[PDB]
Amino acid sequence: QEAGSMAGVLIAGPPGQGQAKLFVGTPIDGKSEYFPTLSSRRLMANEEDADMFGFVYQDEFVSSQLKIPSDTLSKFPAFDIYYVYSFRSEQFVYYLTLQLDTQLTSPDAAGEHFFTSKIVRLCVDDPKFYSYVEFPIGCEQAGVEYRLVQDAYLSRPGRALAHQLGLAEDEDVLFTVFAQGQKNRVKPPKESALCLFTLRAIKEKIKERIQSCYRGEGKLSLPWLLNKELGCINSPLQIDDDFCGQDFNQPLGGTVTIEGTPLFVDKDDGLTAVAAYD
Amino acid sequence: FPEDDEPLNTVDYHYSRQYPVFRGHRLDFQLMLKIRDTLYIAGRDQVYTVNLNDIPQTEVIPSKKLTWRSRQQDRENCAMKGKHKDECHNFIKVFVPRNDEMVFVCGTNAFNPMCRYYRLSTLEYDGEEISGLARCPFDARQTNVALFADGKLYSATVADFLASDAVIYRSMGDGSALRTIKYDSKWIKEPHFLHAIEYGNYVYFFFREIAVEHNNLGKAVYSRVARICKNDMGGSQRVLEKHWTSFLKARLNCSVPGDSFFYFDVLQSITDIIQINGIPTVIGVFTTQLNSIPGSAVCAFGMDDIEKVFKGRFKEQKTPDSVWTAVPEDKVPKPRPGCCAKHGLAEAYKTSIDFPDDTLSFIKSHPLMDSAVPPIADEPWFTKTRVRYRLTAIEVDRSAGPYQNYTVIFVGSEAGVVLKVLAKTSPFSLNDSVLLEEIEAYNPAKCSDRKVVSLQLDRDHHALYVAFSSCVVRIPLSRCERYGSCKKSCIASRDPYCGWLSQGVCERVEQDTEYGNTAHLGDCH
Amino acid sequence: RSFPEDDEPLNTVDYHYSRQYPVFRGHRLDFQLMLKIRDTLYIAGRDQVYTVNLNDIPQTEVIPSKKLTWRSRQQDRENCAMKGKHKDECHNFIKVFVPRNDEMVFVCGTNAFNPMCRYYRLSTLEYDGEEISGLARCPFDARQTNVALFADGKLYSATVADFLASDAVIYRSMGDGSALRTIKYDSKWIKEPHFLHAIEYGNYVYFFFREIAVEHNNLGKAVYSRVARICKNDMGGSQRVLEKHWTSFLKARLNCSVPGDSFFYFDVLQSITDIIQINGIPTVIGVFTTQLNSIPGSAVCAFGMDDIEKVFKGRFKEQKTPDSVWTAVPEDKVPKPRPGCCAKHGLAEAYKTSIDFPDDTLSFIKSHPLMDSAVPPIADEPWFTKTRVRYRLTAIEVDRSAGPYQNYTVIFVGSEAGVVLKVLAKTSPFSLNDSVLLEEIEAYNPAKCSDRKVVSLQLDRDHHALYVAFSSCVVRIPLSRCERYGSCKKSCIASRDPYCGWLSQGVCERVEQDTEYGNTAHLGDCH
Ligand SMILES: *[C@@H]1O[C@H](CO)[C@@H](O[C@@H]2O[C@H](CO)[C@@H](O)[C@H](O)[C@H]2NC(C)=O)[C@H](O)[C@H]1NC(C)=O
Ligand SMILES: *[C@@H]1O[C@H](CO)[C@@H](O[C@@H]2O[C@H](CO)[C@@H](O)[C@H](O)[C@H]2NC(C)=O)[C@H](O)[C@H]1NC(C)=O
Ligand SMILES: *[C@@H]1O[C@H](CO)[C@@H](O[C@@H]2O[C@H](CO)[C@@H](O)[C@H](O)[C@H]2NC(C)=O)[C@H](O)[C@H]1NC(C)=O
Ligand SMILES: *[C@@H]1O[C@H](CO)[C@@H](O[C@@H]2O[C@H](CO)[C@@H](O)[C@H](O)[C@H]2NC(C)=O)[C@H](O)[C@H]1NC(C)=O
Repeated sequence: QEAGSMAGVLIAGPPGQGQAKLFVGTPIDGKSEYFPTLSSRRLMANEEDADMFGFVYQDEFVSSQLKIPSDTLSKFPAFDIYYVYSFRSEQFVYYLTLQLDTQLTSPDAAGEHFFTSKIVRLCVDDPKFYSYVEFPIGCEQAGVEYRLVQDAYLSRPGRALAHQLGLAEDEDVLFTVFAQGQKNRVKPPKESALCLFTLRAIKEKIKERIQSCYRGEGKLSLPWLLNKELGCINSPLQIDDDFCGQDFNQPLGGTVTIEGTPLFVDKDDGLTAVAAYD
Repeated sequence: FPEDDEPLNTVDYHYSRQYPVFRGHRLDFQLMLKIRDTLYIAGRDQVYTVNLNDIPQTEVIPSKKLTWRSRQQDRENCAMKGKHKDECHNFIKVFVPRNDEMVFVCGTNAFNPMCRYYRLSTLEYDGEEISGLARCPFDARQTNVALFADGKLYSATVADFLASDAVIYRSMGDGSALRTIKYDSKWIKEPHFLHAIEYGNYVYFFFREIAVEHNNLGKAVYSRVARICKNDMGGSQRVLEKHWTSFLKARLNCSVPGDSFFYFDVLQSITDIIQINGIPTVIGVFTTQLNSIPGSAVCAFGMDDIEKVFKGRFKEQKTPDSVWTAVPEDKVPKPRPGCCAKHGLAEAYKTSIDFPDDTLSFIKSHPLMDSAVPPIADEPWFTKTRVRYRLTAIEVDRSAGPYQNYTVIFVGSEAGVVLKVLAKTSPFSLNDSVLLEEIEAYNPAKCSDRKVVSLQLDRDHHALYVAFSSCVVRIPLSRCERYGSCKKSCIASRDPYCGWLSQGVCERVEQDTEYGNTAHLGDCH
Repeated sequence: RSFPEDDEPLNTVDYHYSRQYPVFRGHRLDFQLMLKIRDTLYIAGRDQVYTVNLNDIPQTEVIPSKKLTWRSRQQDRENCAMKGKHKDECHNFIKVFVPRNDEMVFVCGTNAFNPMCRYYRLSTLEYDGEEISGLARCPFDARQTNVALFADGKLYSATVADFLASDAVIYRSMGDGSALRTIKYDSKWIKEPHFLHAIEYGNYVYFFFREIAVEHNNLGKAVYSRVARICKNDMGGSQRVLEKHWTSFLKARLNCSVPGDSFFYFDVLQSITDIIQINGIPTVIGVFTTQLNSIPGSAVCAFGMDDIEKVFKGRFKEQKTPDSVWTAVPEDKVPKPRPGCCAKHGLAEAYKTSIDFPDDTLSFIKSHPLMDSAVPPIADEPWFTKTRVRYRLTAIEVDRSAGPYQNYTVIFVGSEAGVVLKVLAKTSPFSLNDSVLLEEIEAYNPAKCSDRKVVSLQLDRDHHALYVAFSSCVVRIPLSRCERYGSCKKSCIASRDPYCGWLSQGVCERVEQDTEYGNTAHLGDCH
């Protein structure tokens, strides 16, 4: 019944043809059998058609879908993914989600559940949903924690902040707003910050954790999506920047929270929305 | 608590290398099936035939051969996936004949499982390839089951290269693709499947898994018996869409009595339905947990006692931190969950999609019965506990003995030893089970890890083909010559396959296998 | 990381090799316990307690120096026959022998299932004084175990109280106070236990036993290893809750496990040691097996006093519903003061006696007498195991300072089948790689003794000997056997026996050596 927990973008395919894929993420309130928490459904020019909102790849085993495991809801009852922002960048689509922490929260649903903000990224050209990847995000300034994501806007920084960061004129930037802490979410505390993440530094820390996996170090770490502590399998494959996953080493877990550059803090009258341009 | 039996006769290495072995680069044995008077051996890249009428010479020489190696790009995708070259080979893991001409074959295909149809007459690849997903394992080292009943194929394996989703999957029929709930730890959590059997309206399954009733301690392994309706078509749109609606499972009770009942809960292998003393039984081989004191037992159940459990009371966990307890008789929703549509307590239902939401959503969160299945005659039939090695392969001859009223069980081992045991089944049969022979059956020269994998009874040639990981050894059922002239040694062995003749030699089939009296018998040296 | 295997004995000693050892017998000997003071070993059996001078080197048989004679009276014998116990049982089996001071010894017998206690002088084993009632101080049956010990003038017993053998109790009496006891027939405090040992430490007395557990109730009827605790100064509860009953009675569980994916617990305790200084920290060392109806396995785990003490300041354990799983008592629900803390110490220091405890705290420890936490071992895995064999380990005894430099621990354990294992134990990270089973000896003497079950042991360091007790005979067994290797330089040092050493004279004598590794580097085969 809440709004604002759903987000997505439309991506019309090659012109002339009536299809437009549409990547949508939403919470499901534990009804994992009925509704996927994240899918890649299809669009058609004739609105009455029954193939509307149908997954762009479907078979009995993996689909352009992503159901919450019936296991994870049993280990902790009202777990859910709220989907704040989503933006198209390069040949991918990113989401900024906020999930219930599988760690800092005991299975007991007393009401002390903590949360963890995370970016997520897929490929537009990933029908089986192999390219999935998920890193926590946040920032700090003067030892004040800000880890409750609130809003985000993808903007081209124009010419000033570009040369300030060493980015080319076509590279984009994401401004963000984080609330203090990891507690409560339904009514976060006022203290909020406007932090900055470079699209570069995110594509880097990705090619860095998925290059670190295809070498066999560590393991994929998504305690809610994977359950069994699978290890990072070794592999003689050379990762690009535009590597869209394969049937192993996915969905891939983020180990170190990407830190952002703080630009502004307000400790009295809380921040809510954000946008930018040049 | 009992004690290890003493083998009446020991066959050591010197007395056993006089037995033929099969080979054909190595072999890497996987499974074996007996059809008519032919035995089929499936391994890496190869499937071999041995004609059971040809008395073997130094070696067992294969007659016909089937070959099905993994494709080239499959051999290189496997390398990119990080798996080693020795593993990237086509290990045949499924071999079930559909009719009396054609045989369903599946291979690992270097962690890219596919399935095919071969003809028995020729072993030729005829037709086109089918996908082996959810049907054949990715790893060769994993366990799996595969069976055909009434048109449709009942598989049971892992479905993904990463080895997370274990599923029971019916397809290859006129109906749809039904399956188990992925990741649902209450239904199945990290299992190793071992067998399956059709009986009545149900396909009964046998496997091991981590137990959820002994979670308030270590990661124990409990031996389970599950069942499914044959005519299940899945659930309605709300509950159990495309999923089984007939999934009940029970626990197996392999108990040494006493003040602290001692349980064996790791299932190693089991047989098909065998008529023992008039009633259909299944005979299985149980060990203890890995991080425990090595111990092994053979428990036997009956189809009756399996069925009785499932009409009994269901098991529920009232609250997260409470003990698994019974479901009230009033809370069992109508119709009887597990019962098959058009039969018994649900005959007012045309299909399994007609079932109420409360009956469906009950079996999805109480798939585990309460009761445990009793083993016939309380304690196990045989135990061997003091020794360093664990038990494995089982095989049974229901009609052993000159009168065919004696149950002789043949069991494998880890350290290449095989035990032949005359089992005490009924009360009026013996005082207890007696360990007839201990045969070391591993041939150091012709073979290499010496693990017996399975066995297959060749009752028509008085033999048993013991299977190892790289060799297969043809072992006669009786070394009656080891005794020969010595009538003392002979009938004192109580082996029903041997005996004493009036010609004055110990041969095969006058004997006394029941008590075994040493009366009126002299003393050879 | 997985499951241990049976260590291979570096040297074995068969019956022929140990019939060359002096023995002790006597009318059948019915040994129960021994004790060493100074240079004298008191041995208690049927009707009799013998003394043996330990300076006297035995020739062919250990002969007794003095002895103490005390048989059951005629009336006691007929009542014991009238009660319907066999005449072989209606004797006076000595079961308690505990010096109070340096002259007197508190001596109790079974007295044909009518327990009586007396005082004797030590020097002369002379009945000086009068009879004290032995009730709930000495058992009725000589097959039952019992614990007895004096501490600050008060006698701390542990046994069964009735002929019918149903009232397992822990008792204090004969003091300057009066008579505290556990609750009779209370399947919560203690349920059909077999008591093994007790020790006095700090403000409390700790007990070690085995009993029917209550956390393992969902499967079968199984026995766990417990460690209990009572205050020395405990005076009893008020007139409403625990009047004349213990108030500081806390018990916890002993975790003797093998780590893995599926932990394997040895839960049945067979014997234990007194407090021993093992490498800096005070230690106790226990011998643990598996259940009766089980595949015989035996283990020796060792715990620390710091680790026991911790579990009692830790959380309590409760069971919410009778059909719910045992649970941790919440911190904010413990009353005040801290139940099980002794009056006038730490937390009850605003309390003069234990009769001043609140009804909040008295009724809590009356129904929550078991701790939640278990006592872990040191090194978190047993110090030695024995599984693949058909017997069980019984008696335990240690040498806290073995070797030329005395920085190595050796442990001596008995067995049912009349075998005794000598283990050099690993006690610290920097020691050996694992604990190495040195010698395995068959001490039992079939021709001279008789079921051959070894009962208790006792180290006699000064004479380099371990006396080894059975039910029908006691055997005097020299520790080392350096003579068995003689001149074979290899054998002497690769046996790694810290007692044995290699000398310039070219022979293996007691106390040059290398017990650390045992390099048979530069050494040749002896024939
Ligand atoms: C496993 O099997 C044993 C063997 O029968 C069961 O033990 C008996 O259970 C009945 C049930 O009323 C008792 O009356 C008997 O007294 C038990 N046997 C003995 C020797 O006491 C045991 O209950 C079974 N356990 C499970 C979980 O099924
Ligand atoms: C298995 O069959 C044998 C042979 O019929 C049984 O042993 C015979 O029993 C008959 C009648 O019961 C006797 O007259 C013979 O003297 C027996 N012969 C021998 C060699 O023992 C045996 O009892 C049967 N066992 C069972 C369990 O039915
Ligand atoms: C018995 O002792 C073992 C040995 O330490 C315990 O195993 C550890 O348990 C703790 C918490 O219980 C874990 O954090 C460690 O990871 C365990 N260690 C290993 C090596 O696995 C065991 O839990 C103890 N059990 C009881 C009931 O006290
Ligand atoms: C126990 O004491 C022995 C003897 O003092 C120690 O072993 C010797 O240590 C010295 C000094 O490091 C070495 O030079 C010798 O080579 C060692 N000889 C032998 C026979 O061990 C030993 O290190 C001590 N152990 C501990 C744990 O302190």
